[PDB]
Formats: sequence, C-alpha cells, structure tokens
Amino acid sequence: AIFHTGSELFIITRGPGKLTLLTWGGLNNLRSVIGAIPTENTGVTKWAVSFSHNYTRFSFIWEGQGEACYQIGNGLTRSPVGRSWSSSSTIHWGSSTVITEDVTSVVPGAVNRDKVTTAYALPDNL
Amino acid sequence: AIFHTGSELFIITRGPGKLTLLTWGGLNNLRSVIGAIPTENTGVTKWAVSFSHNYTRFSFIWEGQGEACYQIGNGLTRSPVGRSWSSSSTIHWGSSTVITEDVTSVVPGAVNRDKVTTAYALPDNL
Amino acid sequence: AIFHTGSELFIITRGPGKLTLLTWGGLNNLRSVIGAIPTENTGVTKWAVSFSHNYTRFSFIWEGQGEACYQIGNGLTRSPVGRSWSSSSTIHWGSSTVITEDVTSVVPGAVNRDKVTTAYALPDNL
Amino acid sequence: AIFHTGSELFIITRGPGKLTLLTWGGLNNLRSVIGAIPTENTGVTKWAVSFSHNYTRFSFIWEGQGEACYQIGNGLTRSPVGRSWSSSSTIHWGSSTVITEDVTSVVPGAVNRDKVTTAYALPDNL
Amino acid sequence: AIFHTGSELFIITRGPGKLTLLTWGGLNNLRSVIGAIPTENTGVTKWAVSFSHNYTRFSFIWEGQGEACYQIGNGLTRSPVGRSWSSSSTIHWGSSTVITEDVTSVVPGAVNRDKVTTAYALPDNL
Amino acid sequence: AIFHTGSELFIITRGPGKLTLLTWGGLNNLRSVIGAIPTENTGVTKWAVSFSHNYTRFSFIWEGQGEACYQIGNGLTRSPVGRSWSSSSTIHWGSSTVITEDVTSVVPGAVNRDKVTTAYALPDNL
Ligand SMILES: CC(=O)N[C@@H]1[C@@H](O[C@@H]2O[C@H](CO)[C@H](O)[C@H](O)[C@H]2O[C@@H]2O[C@@H](C)[C@@H](O)[C@@H](O)[C@@H]2O)[C@H](O)[C@@H](CO)O[C@H]1O
Ligand SMILES: CC(=O)N[C@@H]1[C@@H](O[C@@H]2O[C@H](CO)[C@H](O)[C@H](O)[C@H]2O[C@@H]2O[C@@H](C)[C@@H](O)[C@@H](O)[C@@H]2O)[C@H](O)[C@@H](CO)O[C@H]1O
Ligand SMILES: CC(=O)N[C@@H]1[C@@H](O[C@@H]2O[C@H](CO)[C@H](O)[C@H](O)[C@H]2O[C@@H]2O[C@@H](C)[C@@H](O)[C@@H](O)[C@@H]2O)[C@H](O)[C@@H](CO)O[C@H]1O
Ligand SMILES: CC(=O)N[C@@H]1[C@@H](O[C@@H]2O[C@H](CO)[C@H](O)[C@H](O)[C@H]2O[C@@H]2O[C@@H](C)[C@@H](O)[C@@H](O)[C@@H]2O)[C@H](O)[C@@H](CO)O[C@H]1O
Ligand SMILES: CC(=O)N[C@@H]1[C@@H](O[C@@H]2O[C@H](CO)[C@H](O)[C@H](O)[C@H]2O[C@@H]2O[C@@H](C)[C@@H](O)[C@@H](O)[C@@H]2O)[C@H](O)[C@@H](CO)O[C@H]1O
Ligand SMILES: CC(=O)N[C@@H]1[C@@H](O[C@@H]2O[C@H](CO)[C@H](O)[C@H](O)[C@H]2O[C@@H]2O[C@@H](C)[C@@H](O)[C@@H](O)[C@@H]2O)[C@H](O)[C@@H](CO)O[C@H]1O
Repeated sequence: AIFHTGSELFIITRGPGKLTLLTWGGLNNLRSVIGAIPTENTGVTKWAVSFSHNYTRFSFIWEGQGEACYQIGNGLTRSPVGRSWSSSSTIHWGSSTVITEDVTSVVPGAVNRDKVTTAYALPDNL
Repeated sequence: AIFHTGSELFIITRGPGKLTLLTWGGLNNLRSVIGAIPTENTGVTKWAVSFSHNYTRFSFIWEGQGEACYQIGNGLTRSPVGRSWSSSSTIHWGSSTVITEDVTSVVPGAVNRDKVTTAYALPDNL
Repeated sequence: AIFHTGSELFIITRGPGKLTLLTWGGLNNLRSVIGAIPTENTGVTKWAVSFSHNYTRFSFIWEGQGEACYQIGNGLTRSPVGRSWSSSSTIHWGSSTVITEDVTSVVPGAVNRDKVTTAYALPDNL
Repeated sequence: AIFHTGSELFIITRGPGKLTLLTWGGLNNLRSVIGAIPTENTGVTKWAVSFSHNYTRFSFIWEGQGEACYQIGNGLTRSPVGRSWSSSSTIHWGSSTVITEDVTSVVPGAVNRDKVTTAYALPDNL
Repeated sequence: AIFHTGSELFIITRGPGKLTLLTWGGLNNLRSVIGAIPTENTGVTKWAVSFSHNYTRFSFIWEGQGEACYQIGNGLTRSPVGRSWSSSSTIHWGSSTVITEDVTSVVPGAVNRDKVTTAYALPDNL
Repeated sequence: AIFHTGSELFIITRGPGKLTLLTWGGLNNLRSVIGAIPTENTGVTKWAVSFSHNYTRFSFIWEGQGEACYQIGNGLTRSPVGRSWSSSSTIHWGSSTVITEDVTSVVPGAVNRDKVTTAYALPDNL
C-alpha cells in the first residue's frame, strides 16, 4: 500500500511550478486541506509527499510547464502526475495504485494551507 | 516555522536502525500515533519527516549504533537527534527549533502504526 | 525520433540480469544480430542503448528478475521494458515511441553477439 | 577489446562543443558515416560512444574550447580525446587501445548524420 | 584527534566567500602562515582542510554572506565556523574538538600565502 | 603550480589499500615525514592530498591490487599513481606537473606518521 515503508510517494519535476496536495476523506468529519508548494528550481526537483493520519484520500496535481512524474518507493517506474483536478492523481488509503480521479467538487471546501502542507521539495545539500 | 516550505525537516543517519515518530497533541481527542520506520542501510540514509494535519506535537528518536542528525531546509547545520523518549527531539507546532523533551508519559496511550507513519527513508534511485 | 540527440535511449534496472538487444530490419541484405549484455550489480544499473547504422528495427528485453524501465532523453517518465520476445520493447527507425512488438520470428535467424552488442552499462565512476 | 562488456567507451567533456564520430571500414562496401553531436552544457558532460555492427573502424574528435577525455569501462584512467581529424582518437575493431590516427582521407566520403549517430550525452536525471 | 585518519577536517559553505587558514605554534621558530582561499560558487562548496607538519595550532575563519559549517571525518554533525580572528575556529594539535580562540595577536607575524595554503575546495568532477 | 588554488591534488582509487605520502625537501633542517593512509573501501575512494608548509618535495604511492590515478584541480585527465618508492609520483614545489622519482634513499630516515599525515580519504557524506 502506498505510504507504507517501501512504498513511499516521491515526485520528480522539471522547472518551476507548484505541487498542490488535497488531503480529504477525513475520519469523523475532519476538514479537508489544500496547499500549494512552490519550486523556483530551473532543473529537476525531487519531492517527498506524505499523508496525514486520520485521512483516507490524497489527491495532487502539478501546475508548471515542465514534466512531473511520481515514483513509488525505490520502484523504477515514473508515471505522469495529474495536471488538473478533473484528472487529479489520487490515492485511496490502503491502495497500492495512483488513479486518475475528478476531485473538483472537494477543492473549494478545503482549508487553504499554502506552503504548510505535507509535501516537501528536497534541497541541494541533503 | 519548521514544516513550512523552506524549513522542511530532514534527518541523516548512519547504519541500520529505526527512526520512530510520535505524533501527539491532537486536536479534538485525536489519538496519538507512534510508528517505527526501519532502515537496513550500512551507510548513510537520508529521511524526510512530515507532520500530520490537526496535530500539534511531533517527537522523534533514533535507535541505532550510528549517528543521527537533523537538518532544517537547506541550512548547513546538522544537529543530533534524541536517542530515547526521555530526551526526544520534539517540535511544538509553529516553532522554528527542535527541543529536547521527555514524552515517556505520551507513549503508552499512542496507537502503534510501525512502518506506516509520516517519516520516510529516501531510496537509492531518487 | 528516438536515438536522435535529445531523445537518447536509456534503461534503468534493479539487480543482476541480461539486457538483450535484437538489431534487425537491416538494409543491403544485412544479417540481424542478437546479443545479451549481463550486469552483476545488486542495485540500480543505468544503461545507454544505441542503434547501429543501416538497421531499421531495434528490439530489446530484460531477462533479469528485477524491474527494468526506459527513459527517453532527459524526460522524467520511466516505463517498463519488455520481458519476452513476444512482448519486446521495439523501436521502428524514425519513431518517437517504444512499442510492444512480437519479434519471435526474427530471433532464430540472428547471429549471436553476446557481450558485444550496442547496449552498455554505465560504471560507478562516471 | 573496446566495446565489449567491461570495456565500454565513455567520454567526459567540459563546456559546450561537438563530439563527432566517424564510423568507417564498413564490411561489403557499407557507406562510412560522420555525425556531430552537440552539448550546450557549461560544465561537465558524460557521454556513451557506441560502435555500429558491420563496421571495423571508429574515430572521434572533440571540437570545443574545453577539455575532453575518454575512459574505458570502470577504468580510472582518463586520457585526452583527439581535437582534429588528422589526430583523431581511433579504435580498430578488436583492439583494447584507443590510438591516434589521421582519418582526413576517410571524412570526405562519409554520409552526414549530424545529431543522429551512435554517441550520446547523458542527461542530468540519469 | 582531528586530522588523524577517521577525523579529517571538512568544511561546507554556501555562496561565495573566502576561507582563511592560520598555521601557527610552529616548532623551531617556523614562521606562522596565513592564506585566504576564495570560492565564487553560488551554491554549496565542500572543502578539505589539512594541517602542516611541525605546527601545533590551526585556526580558520569564513568571510562570506552565507553559512559555513565544519564536519569531522564521516561524522554527521555540522557546526558553525568562526567569522573573525577574535572568534576563530581553532584546533590545538592532538585535540579531538574545534574551540573558539582569539588569535588576533598571531595574525600580524604571519607570512601571507593567499591561494597557496592547506585548504582546498573540492571540484564538480571528483 | 600544483597545490595552488585551482590546481589542488586529488587521487581516485579502487578497492582497499594504502596511500603513502613522503613529505621531504624540508627547509630549516626539517626531518622528512612518511605516513600511510589506509582505506577498507571495496569501491572507489576519492582523496585530497595536501602539502605541508616549509617542504619542497612531495612523493606518494598507492599499494593495493586496484588502480589509482591523480587529477589536478577540476581537470578531466586522470593519470596513474606510482606503485613503489623507486617509481613514486613526485611533485617538486612550484611545478605544474607530477613526475616519477626514485625516493627510496629518503624513506628509511623519514619519521613514521602513519594515519596522521596530510592525505585524506573523502567520506560518503560530503
Ligand atoms: C490502520 C488503518 O489505517 N486503519 C484505517 C481506518 O482508520 C482507523 O479506524 C479506527 C476505527 O475503526 C480508528 O478510528 C483509527 O483511529 C483509524 O486510524 C487512523 O486513521 C487512519 C486513516 C490512519 O491514518 C491511521 O494511522 C490513523 O491511526 C479506517 O476507518 C478504514 C476505512 O477508512 O481504513 C483503515 O485502513
Ligand atoms: C493554521 C494553523 O496551523 N493553526 C494552528 C491551530 O490549528 C487550527 O485551529 C483551528 C481553530 O482555531 C482549527 O481547529 C483548524 O482546523 C486547526 O488547523 C488544523 O490543525 C493545525 C494543527 C494544522 O495541522 C492545520 O493545517 C490544520 O488545518 C492550532 O490549534 C494551534 C495550536 O497552538 O496552532 C495554530 O498554529
Ligand atoms: C537518413 C536515414 O536515416 N534514412 C533512412 C533510410 O536509410 C537510408 O536509405 C538510403 C537509400 O534510400 C541509403 O541506403 C542509406 O545508406 C540509408 O541510411 C543508412 O541506414 C539508415 C537506417 C540509418 O542508419 C543511416 O544513418 C544510414 O546511413 C531508410 O532506408 C528509410 C527506410 O527505412 O528510413 C530512412 O529514415
Ligand atoms: C565476430 C566479429 O566481430 N567478427 C569480425 C568480422 O566480421 C564478421 O565477418 C563475418 C565474415 O567472416 C560475417 O560477415 C559477420 O557478419 C561479420 O560480423 C559483423 O561485423 C562485425 C564487424 C561485427 O560488427 C559483428 O558483430 C557483425 O556481426 C570482421 O570481418 C573482422 C574484420 O576486422 O573482425 C572480426 O572480429
Ligand atoms: C607525534 C607528534 O605529533 N608529536 C608532537 C610533538 O612534535 C614532535 O616533537 C618531537 C620532539 O619531541 C620532534 O621535534 C618531532 O619532529 C615533532 O613532530 C613533528 O611536529 C608535530 C607537531 C607533528 O606535525 C609531527 O607530524 C611532526 O613530525 C610536539 O613537540 C608535542 C608538544 O606540542 O606534541 C606532540 O604531539
Ligand atoms: C613562497 C614560496 O613558496 N617560496 C618558496 C621558498 O620557500 C620560502 O623560502 C624562504 C627563504 O628563501 C623562507 O625559508 C620561507 O619560509 C619559505 O617559505 C615557506 O616554505 C615554502 C616551501 C612554502 O611552504 C611557503 O608557504 C612557506 O612559507 C623556497 O625556498 C623556494 C626554493 O625551494 O621555493 C619557493 O617557491
């Protein structure tokens, strides 16, 4: 299952843009969260994308002119990230698969946590 | 503040061991989570450590013979991680610094999520 | 077009095994060539795969038990390599796409050039 | 012998320029090929240089202001590349050594395949 | 002891600046040496700092806008370097720690060997 | 001149062994120094070799089954290190080149400083 040790969610992007994570499907009516994380890098950025406990749905898109792909754990495959919410990259908690899913109706209701959500660009010096 | 874009929490470790994350201070009686994340690497492991929405305390320790340090964003400083829950590395949500705190009172009530919490070892091919 | 500058063919594998290249569709009555290139690496091996002048078809498989993917140029996507001749990774000269093609009818006529064909594992010190 | 598994031909260059490969000594009257491959990198470029089946001579030069060296396999030695066709770097099929050779008599006959010959710059994300 | 095998002195800096080394406490009235080593790198520079035989004191500072840290051997800790001679990073021969020492009284007697002392920036291609 | 900024002395080795430095040609009646620096590494080790102030001769050998080469600054060329004191790699202070020199006559009178001379293996975390 994605997010377990060995099945971590990594993203690789090229050039500048924003990776946005939608955290939703909250247990016990917990509020959905949406936050955009910018990169100004000209080249490749590597990213770690985390879940939050007590949520069952994680959806993400890339907004940038360059490519963006996800990798599961140390798997070799790198597959394109969704580029709009009607064809978002989505994980159902417990799934081993990223699917394409329309989450356009979830986005406006989510609390805005731009630059403070669970997706992180790795620096030059790690 | 740590966990904001630019102040991401990275850990570097040497040799095999377990990084354990205690997620606590949950809003509205959300249950605390404890999970250990193993590595078997003989050398260096790099890690990205995430928060979870709706929690306000994040405590971590390293259990291994080899060193463990944290780095904030692309800062050059690397400082040691705590090695037991009585001297845990702890972050209070909104703080810009890691402190040393005894969280032994929080551990017994935490639900075990070994290999499925918000700390991730970076693989060899990222 | 694959094999042109900017669209070089790279392979990424995990663990030991043989990458086997079938060079075929030769002009000027040229004999097809088949050659297996071994790696003994436990971890990730990166590879550069070249065409040969005067041939119009290039087909390859990974015979190892670990994962294998190809990357075109500095593209981010990495997609699985074929694992049998009936589902080979195949390039038609001039195409920008690696297709899946059955080349079992070509293999028996090819001259064996094991360890001496146009696929190369990159070393640890490049 | 160079181009066999273990004795792969790699180039290292600094700054922008063209690596040009002459493929000649074609069996059965096969047409010699010349093709220049550009790099615009300001720093180091690593390259993989392939042979073509049915040819028995491979000559290459670097036209760039910066340095250029070849490495055989995982050998540590890096030695300078020829900088003109009268002092080309040349491999005789079956040889274990790159020698200096004057191939100006071969170049005029060769068909131009610029940006489409068997020498490849490795990208930033391999 | 620092400068023994396993306890090599490395520095990590960000951005352009100069690292200066004061070699002093020479036996047999050997003259003290001071030399500044510049970098123009915009990003992270890694440095190896050597002692000289027959000296008992080694002091160093970083002059630059960006951060500077030292690391001992393959240890994970990175700690700040001194930024003026009144607060120098200093090693007493045989000591396992870097101390803060005011060596303003030593600096005038030293011979200037800018760009020719025993601290070295590591290049892009090592 | 070797050892000036831009012309730093680096070594690359494969497999386990020892790099030995002989510091001689001392001014001010200084005794010659010899010291072996071992590595246990199975793969490639990178090294920084420093001079000592007040000496004019620096001679080094690699004793190991595996290859060993030197590189000057960020130059691309890598050339073999001497494998015995009768064929040492030698630098005359002020020279821009490494020569071969027999220094067997210096060795017996040199003070032994094994694991404590000015040649350093670079670690995995730099
Ligand atoms: C183990 C796990 O992931 N369980 C998921 C279920 O979530 C747990 O449900 C029980 C109630 O039966 C408790 O509410 C528990 O707190 C829930 O776990 C918490 O939330 C999940 C989503 C994880 O983040 C977990 O680490 C956290 O402790 C869930 O109800 C079902 C269906 O959605 O999925 C289970 O996999
Ligand atoms: C913006 C933020 O991080 N706020 C923190 C407070 O948490 C929010 O509290 C409000 C009510 O005042 C709501 O309960 C809101 O849902 C809370 O935010 C959620 O939980 C926090 C911890 C973050 O994970 C956030 O992204 C998430 O939406 C919090 O009560 C106090 C505790 O000191 O800190 C505030 O910084
Ligand atoms: C430029 C090119 O790639 N052309 C391909 C054609 O191959 C050439 O065909 C001509 C006659 O039409 C000659 O036979 C020439 O030698 C051929 O080029 C040689 O072979 C090709 C496959 C490449 O390796 C090239 O570099 C080499 O010189 C080919 O016949 C057609 C049909 O397949 O494809 C053309 O793209
Ligand atoms: C095995 C090999 O490399 N052989 C070289 C000879 O080339 C082969 O010659 C035979 C005739 O004896 C056939 O014509 C065969 O198709 C030739 O092999 C082809 O060309 C060589 C150059 C390689 O690319 C090979 O993979 C390809 O199948 C060759 O005539 C002589 C000349 O130097 O060298 C032999 O090593
Ligand atoms: C082993 C060592 O570091 N010795 C230090 C002493 O220095 C040596 O002193 C003896 C006389 O007792 C000789 O003069 C000898 O040459 C000195 O060693 C030389 O200088 C030292 C600092 C090192 O660079 C060494 O490699 C070099 O050969 C020193 O006198 C005392 C007190 O400061 O410390 C000893 O550690
Ligand atoms: C600047 C330099 O490297 N000079 C070398 C000369 O060394 C200096 O010689 C004078 C007397 O003429 C003093 O003895 C002085 O202390 C010497 O400099 C010291 O030693 C040299 C080897 C360097 O380590 C230097 O940094 C240190 O201060 C040397 O006499 C001549 C001839 O060998 O070469 C000069 O390049």
